[PDB]
Amino acid sequence: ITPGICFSTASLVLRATDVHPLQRIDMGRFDLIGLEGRVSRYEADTFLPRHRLSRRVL
Amino acid sequence: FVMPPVEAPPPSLHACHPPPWLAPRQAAFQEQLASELWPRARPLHRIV
Amino acid sequence: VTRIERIGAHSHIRGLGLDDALEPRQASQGMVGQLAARRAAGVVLEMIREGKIAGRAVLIAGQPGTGKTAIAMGMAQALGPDTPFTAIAGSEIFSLEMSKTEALTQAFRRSIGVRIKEETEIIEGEVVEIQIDRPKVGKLTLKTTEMETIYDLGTKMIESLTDVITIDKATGKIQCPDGELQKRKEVVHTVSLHEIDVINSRTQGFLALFSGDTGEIKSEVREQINAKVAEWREEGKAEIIPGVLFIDEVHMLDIESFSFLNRALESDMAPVLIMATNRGITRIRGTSYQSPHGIPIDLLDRLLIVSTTPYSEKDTKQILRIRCEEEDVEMSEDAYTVLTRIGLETSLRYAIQLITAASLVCRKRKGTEVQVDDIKRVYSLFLDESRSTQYMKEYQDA
Amino acid sequence: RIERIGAHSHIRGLGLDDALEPRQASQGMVGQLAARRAAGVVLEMIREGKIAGRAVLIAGQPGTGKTAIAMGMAQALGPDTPFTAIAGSEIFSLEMSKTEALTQAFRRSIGVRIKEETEIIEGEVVEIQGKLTLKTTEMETIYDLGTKMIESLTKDKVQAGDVITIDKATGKISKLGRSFTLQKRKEVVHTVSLHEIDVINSRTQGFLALFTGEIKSEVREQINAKVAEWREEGKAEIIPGVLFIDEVHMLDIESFSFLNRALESDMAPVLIMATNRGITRIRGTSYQSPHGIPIDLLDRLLIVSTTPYSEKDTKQILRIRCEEEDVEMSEDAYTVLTRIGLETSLRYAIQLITAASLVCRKRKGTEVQVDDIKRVYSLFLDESRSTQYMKEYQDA
Amino acid sequence: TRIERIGAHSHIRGLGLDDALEPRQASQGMVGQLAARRAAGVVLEMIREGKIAGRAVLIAGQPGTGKTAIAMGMAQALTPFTAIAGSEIFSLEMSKTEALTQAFRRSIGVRIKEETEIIEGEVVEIQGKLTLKTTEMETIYAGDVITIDKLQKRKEVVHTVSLHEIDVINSRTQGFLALFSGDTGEIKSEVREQINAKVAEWREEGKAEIIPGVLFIDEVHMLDIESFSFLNRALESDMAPVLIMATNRGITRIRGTSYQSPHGIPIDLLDRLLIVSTTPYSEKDTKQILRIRCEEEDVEMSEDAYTVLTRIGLETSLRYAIQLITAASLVCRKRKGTEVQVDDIKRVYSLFLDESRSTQYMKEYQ
Amino acid sequence: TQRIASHSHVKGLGLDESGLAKQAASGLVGQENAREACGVIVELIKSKKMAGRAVLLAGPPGTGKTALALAIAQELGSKVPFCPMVGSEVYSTEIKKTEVLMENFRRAIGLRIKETKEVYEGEVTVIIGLKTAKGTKQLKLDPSIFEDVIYIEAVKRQGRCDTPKGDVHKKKEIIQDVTLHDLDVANARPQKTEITDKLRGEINKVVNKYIDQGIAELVPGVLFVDEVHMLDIECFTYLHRALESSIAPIVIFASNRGNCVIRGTEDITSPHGIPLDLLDRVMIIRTMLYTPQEMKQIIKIRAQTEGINISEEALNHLGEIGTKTTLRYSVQLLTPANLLAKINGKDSIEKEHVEEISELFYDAKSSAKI
Amino acid sequence: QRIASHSHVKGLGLDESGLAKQAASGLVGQENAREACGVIVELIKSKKMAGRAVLLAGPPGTGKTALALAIAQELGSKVPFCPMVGSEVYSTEIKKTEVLMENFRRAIGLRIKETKEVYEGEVTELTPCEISHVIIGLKTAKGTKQLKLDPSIFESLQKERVEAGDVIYIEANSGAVKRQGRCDTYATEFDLEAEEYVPLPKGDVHKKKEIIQDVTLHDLDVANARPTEITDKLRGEINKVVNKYIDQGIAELVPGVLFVDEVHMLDIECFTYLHRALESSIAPIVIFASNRGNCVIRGTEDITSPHGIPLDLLDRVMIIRTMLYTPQEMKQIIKIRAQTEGINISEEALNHLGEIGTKTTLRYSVQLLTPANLLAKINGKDSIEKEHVEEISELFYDAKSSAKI
Repeated sequence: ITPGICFSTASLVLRATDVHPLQRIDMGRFDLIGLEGRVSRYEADTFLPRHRLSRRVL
Repeated sequence: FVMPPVEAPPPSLHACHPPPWLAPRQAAFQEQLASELWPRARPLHRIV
Repeated sequence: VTRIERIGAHSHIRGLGLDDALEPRQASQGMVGQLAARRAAGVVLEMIREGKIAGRAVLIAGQPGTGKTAIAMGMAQALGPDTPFTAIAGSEIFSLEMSKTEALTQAFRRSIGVRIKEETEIIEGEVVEIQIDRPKVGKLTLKTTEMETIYDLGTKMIESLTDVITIDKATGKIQCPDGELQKRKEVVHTVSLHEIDVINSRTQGFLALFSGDTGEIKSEVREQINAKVAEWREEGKAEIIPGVLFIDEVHMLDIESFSFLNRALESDMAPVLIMATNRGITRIRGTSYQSPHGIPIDLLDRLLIVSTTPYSEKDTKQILRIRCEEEDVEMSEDAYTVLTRIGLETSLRYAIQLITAASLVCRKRKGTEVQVDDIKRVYSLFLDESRSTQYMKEYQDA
Repeated sequence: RIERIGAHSHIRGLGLDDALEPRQASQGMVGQLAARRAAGVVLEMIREGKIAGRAVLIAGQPGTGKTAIAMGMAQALGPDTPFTAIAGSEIFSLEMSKTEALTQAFRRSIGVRIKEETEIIEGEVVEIQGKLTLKTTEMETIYDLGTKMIESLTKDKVQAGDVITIDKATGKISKLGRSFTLQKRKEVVHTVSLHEIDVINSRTQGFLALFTGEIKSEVREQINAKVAEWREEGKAEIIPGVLFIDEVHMLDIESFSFLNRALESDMAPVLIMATNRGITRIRGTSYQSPHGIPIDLLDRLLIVSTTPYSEKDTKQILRIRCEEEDVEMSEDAYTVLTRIGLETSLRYAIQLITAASLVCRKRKGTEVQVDDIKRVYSLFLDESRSTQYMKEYQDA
Repeated sequence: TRIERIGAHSHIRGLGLDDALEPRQASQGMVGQLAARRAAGVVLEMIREGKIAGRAVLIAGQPGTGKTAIAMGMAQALTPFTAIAGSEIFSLEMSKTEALTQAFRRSIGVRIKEETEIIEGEVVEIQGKLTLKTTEMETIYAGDVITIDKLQKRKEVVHTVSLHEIDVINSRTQGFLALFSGDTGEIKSEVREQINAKVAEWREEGKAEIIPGVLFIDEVHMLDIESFSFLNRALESDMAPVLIMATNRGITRIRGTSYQSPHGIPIDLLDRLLIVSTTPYSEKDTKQILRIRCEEEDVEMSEDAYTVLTRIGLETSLRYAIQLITAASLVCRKRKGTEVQVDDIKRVYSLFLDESRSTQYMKEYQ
Repeated sequence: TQRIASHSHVKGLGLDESGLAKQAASGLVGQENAREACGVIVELIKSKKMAGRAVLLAGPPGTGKTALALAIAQELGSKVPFCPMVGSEVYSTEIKKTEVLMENFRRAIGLRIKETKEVYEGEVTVIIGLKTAKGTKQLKLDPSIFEDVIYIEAVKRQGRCDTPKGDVHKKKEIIQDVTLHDLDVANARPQKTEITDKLRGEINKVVNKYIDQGIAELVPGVLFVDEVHMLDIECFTYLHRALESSIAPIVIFASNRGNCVIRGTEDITSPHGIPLDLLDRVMIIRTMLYTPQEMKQIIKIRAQTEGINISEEALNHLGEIGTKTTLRYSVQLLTPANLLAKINGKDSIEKEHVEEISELFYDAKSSAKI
Repeated sequence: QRIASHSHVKGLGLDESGLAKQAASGLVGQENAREACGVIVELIKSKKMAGRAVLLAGPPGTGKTALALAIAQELGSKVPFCPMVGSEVYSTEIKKTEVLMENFRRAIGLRIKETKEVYEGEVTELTPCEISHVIIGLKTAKGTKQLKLDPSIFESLQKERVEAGDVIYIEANSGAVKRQGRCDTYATEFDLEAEEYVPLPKGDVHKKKEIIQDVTLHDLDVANARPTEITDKLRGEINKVVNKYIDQGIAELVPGVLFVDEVHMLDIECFTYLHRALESSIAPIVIFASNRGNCVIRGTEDITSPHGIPLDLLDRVMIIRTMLYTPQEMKQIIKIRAQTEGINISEEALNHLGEIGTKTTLRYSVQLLTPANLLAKINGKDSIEKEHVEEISELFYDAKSSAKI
């Protein structure tokens, strides 16, 4: 015997609370990585496209 | 030789139940189906 | 023929007899007796149905066997539909998996209810073997006894089709009166604060119908949920309804639940709860210090004690008459006198246990009236608590 | 096969005759007439296959051999019959309950013999790339293979010439095939233990039947119903087994009340209870009781007391320990060894014999010197000497 | 306004001693306690040398001598330090043996020198042939970043890793158990033998080295006998960090048993503790440490107020007199004055009270 | 024949049609007041109208209340469920203390369900043509089932070998009996603690929907509860709410000791280990005291039932040794005396055989004297 | 408005000079305790002192919970206030030390107002024509725009149903929340598409929204531990990243304030972790409350200590005395409930209710104030008379009359 119980009804107020536009995070903290010394290389790789895109616009 | 050991199952069995929706729902309603479609190849070949 | 809800011990009553001027009667809605308890129950019921204050404890107590649980049963029967009534005991919160504080705040979550008014559209009709396949909408014709409708189908509705098929606004579901299919519906639905469990973890149905969850996530369930249910408050949307909690066996409960009840009633979302107490002076558990009532002063100052009086000769025979009216087999007037003398000398539940056996002896007799010798033989064969005390002089084991 | 002989493995069986009379020099067990007489009665009652479920307790002084008689019953019990020795302290678990462990102890000692029929053909295999040819003593026959037999031969690294057995269920047997580098009925009666209740409840069978509360509700009932159905259709009978309970006086009264009603069922095997001391209070209550056991369990069981040892019986046990451990003794050391063993325990005398044999084989001599065993006895102390020589007040 | 600004007795930086290990009367640290700070300097030099193992030092005295300040001074003057309480090892998922073992093994540090060869950068190919979006070099043998381990660089990395390699060997992945406590009682042979063999091979190959740690266990007046039986082997083990026990109560009955012993310890741990007793503060020492603590939150006092504050702190507790200047600075700020008075500290003493004031006034018992 | 059954001498209660309790009837000879008390209880169970009543049994240890409950369970048969439980079974480590007494009232109540189902007996061909001895029919088959008869409810392979007659579609009426706790476990475990809103709310409503019309049939059960004098006071607290319910079936309690101390308070004494609030809510049944004539009669009936014919002198010895120390010792003297008679070759048992067996085995009072 | 048990608390009434008014925000009494709690709320608002402890010593039934609520209302919503019941510590699966430490982490919080631009999705710009380069337009009620997005966002796009008429919310960290069925999809007046029918999302493309948000560190620990914390690796990493966030100039730390009730009913191991963990330099301020007096500390069975607090815990804690009152102001306090209730009372019924309040306790009269107004509403009286209160004093009994009977 595989009997069937009818589905328990719910309301529309329940799930639509935990959510909204945005603004609830900070940064990716739990992401293991090394780059011991390459920090300045990623710094240079962030400073250079500023000047690159400014030369592309102007 | 598991032939005689496993006898008849208990005579009652139910299934799962998705609760109804009468409002706006297309988000999780379509990522829960995707997250159920992720384990269709992973429980394959279990030798049982 | 056979149903689940049978005639039990406290199931013979069908509500609580109250009036507009709060004047109790001698026999109203099954409950007979306890006038001051009737007035106190009417005052606390009108105070709960008013719904202004929140976080109040009203205790009732007295001698064991005066029909104190039946007063709360009549309050719960005459409470009304669409109102959550939670009846817990002093032993339900004791669990080796979850904590007693988590179980008590889960009962507090079960107490307060939310009434939500919505309007849906439900389409009904009979399906006549349609939708020629993929080369994939096809058609759909429904038939009624007034007018038929002929039209096409949709795209994503082909999965449910793989007999009246009632489909809501959502994906789908599973003689007939007629009308337009675009029936619009209002569904006043009652939620027993299940908004926490639906987002607290995934697969909310297996955690909502049966338990297995741990202690709920702190700093997410008490401030955020309260702020959001305040956001759904006073904007034309749903409004909360404080339910009725009924607690049993408080005088043998731990002191930690007492300390939690000392500060749980002072919160904002605190339902009006009532509790029962049977024994008198009983030492509290956890410590070796004796105290009256089984409850310390720090909680007795936060509640009100309503004492109950025992029954008399005139009320006991009225209870016997209304239980004979509830049952089928009648008795003889001398047997009513003997049963009244038994109910006066002994407890009332002992007479309830005797009258069912007397009705079964009358069914063995295949008659409609219990005689005197039948209930005399039932009283002779069946012993009592005060009767079997003198038979324990043999010193059989210790 | 290298297993050291323990303190209870020095005997082989129990002394039994046609009239069931206890002997003195029979199979290493000396004396103890009435307790071994009752042990022979209940051993014949077990081996007859008539009833099971009577609670027998063995009481007496500490050191009379209350444990070795259980090993003598278990060795003389016979092969293909389960024996399980459990103390009180094993079922004190924090993961499972006491009653569930006692039901495991009860259902473990019930063996089920199941008969099966197969066919096994033995002969020389010649493979032709394919088909096979069996060269046997009876006939030399070429067989044509189907579909699953060729697959079963190709999944394994099958070498031609070895013995390949073809069963009804097509199960290969590779026994002694790499040592150099119709047969109608083989009735196999296999013995299983009834630990398959969680196999009914749960789904896994590999990790489950080897090393877990298992749906008590209606799990044992269906197993007992199918056991009753097998008992009819004479396909499966049932033999009992012996469950020894060691030092039951250290057990709670709740397990006692559970055993008072779990013994009345038909699935209750024979159990032999051990109790050492006399007046001992029950752990859990405040009232005293004889044998550490309340009146309810005392009405259920029977008590057999052990007679203390005599002088000649002690000398014969020391002679058995002399002839068993390959220790050649002198004739002047038996009186001194009996004088030591009379004032102390017998196992301390066994340890004295063992240490004297160690010192004598360090000397590499054949005979045991009286001065040697005197020096070994003077090297160590006793329990009364541990009471006496600690009078210096070393601690608080 | 950063996270730690001021708390309990921790304002001094480092510990203050000399070349002859003699404390001064006006220097860094506290004022007084010559023998206690001298023995603390001796055992801290023993920690800095690291010759033997199994050094358990007990500190005792009257309540109010500041053992926590001495522990923080030895921590700042110190290498992995760890200060635990008496209830952190008392857990429910773990036992009283595994949690104390994990508290012991956490202070041990390992310095690892690892030299790797890394060829990193941006792609400029696909389909096999490797070049860059370079500044420097070419010669094959778009936009994504690929790093290949054996431009080309031999990088040397120093790692300071605790013994939580035992956490990562038993685990399957390194993401789950590296953020919380972990599992139940694991294979102790895997903890002892394989770890000791692989660290011995790392010592023989000269790749990594080990350093011990310090564990400060405060309030050891209450402790179950399971830990006292565990410390018989823990102090007599092959390797163990140094332990500093702090016991405040003199005679206290051990919970679970019924005995009368000093410091709540049995005879087995009695001869295993280097016991250092203290001395309560005098008039000049209390006045000088009040002069030190006036420089904490930049609070100046009048001349006639130090005598009143020391007179209150002598009869009552010292920490009450430390809190009096904080409770009076707000009243002085609301007064709009740059100097406190006698009436201010008398008003603060009338507002806030101590145990000696509340002892007499609780005679109601209603 | 399965000889192991302990209390065995029972055919029923032995109650006559006129209400009188016959003495020499149905094996259990004696205890007339208990049989006349349980004659009302079996009518209460059979009528299926009133439920939620407690029957407490009291007396000395060894009056046969377990045989009385077995007689009630054999009068009711296999139709009415019978759930035995002792007081030590409710205690566990991972299972909470208030879980077994909650699930006893669900495992006691049964429901008869009659369902009509189909079987497709197709042989060989996702489109699977089911070949029978009548014809071939194609069916649309689900993508879930990939790997003779099948299981069509909501896939057994093979079944034959020639390289199975019947129609393509069939029907059959399966009639089974399912308990409510099996329904609860199937709800909790798809293809343990039960949450209240499902166990009380939805399951009762769907069982009403099955009874709702013709289909099923509700049958109450009998819950036998032994070892109540050493049960925890929190279980008593839950039992007070259990008796104050209309959905609870009949529960028969059994008490053993005379007076005890309630586990949980450990200071107050109480008769039969039960507090006054629970002892007021039970029906007291008291057993009688044995006589040596009825003792010799029941020993003779047990011996004639099992396997043994005994002469008069050994029956007198059994009656004397049962009058002195223990009735169950006289029960246990039957089988070793038969074994001694089989060893010596005697077809019966004389006085010397039971004398030697009583010399070998000891008593409880005799062990207390030593 | 659903008024709770006590709603008199709206302030504490402290002036600039530092005096205590006689009647301010319904908190009549204890001017010495008023100044003593003004000092500690000034210590909280000064943001310089962390690691202190406050005990409120008094008889049972004075109303120190209202004083702590007045502290919380003077602080308001800036300072996080999380009260803890003493029965919230005795957990079954989580140890008590971790519960107290997580409460200490619930105390400490920060505030780092920031920004976040919204994108909101066009209707149909499924253009995978490069995968590195995806062109997605936007059709809002204000108008239409276009944007180029790197391949990812698109990898989140093919995971969900991207059809004709959908919503695409794109966050700053590639957080995509999508819907289906918008604008218009009523082509041939056909059946259900089974989607969400929403009207036009009025609003422009480029807003610049600014939100001040208070973030607790325990929510941060829960969000970072999952995809009992280690006190060598996890919380030190949290301390380092909060130090970096406040040195770069992003977040602003606020002090932590806790309030614990029934402190003496805790275990002694909770005490020896409590007065060890408040000795840290990062410890928040916790106002402790002792309910009853001289009893036995839990776990000792022989040690006698006042207020159920050991000698190591009773030290280094400020103590504020809260004594009893005078009866002649009790009828004032009832009046404070009357303006809270909204129904005016008479003059003689106030006298009888004050007599009942000075008979046994004030809380009995406060609880009997509600059925007096209830029977006044039932019988039809616009005010509470003396007959209703003299009847409800005899109908409902206290604990003293229950112990007398």
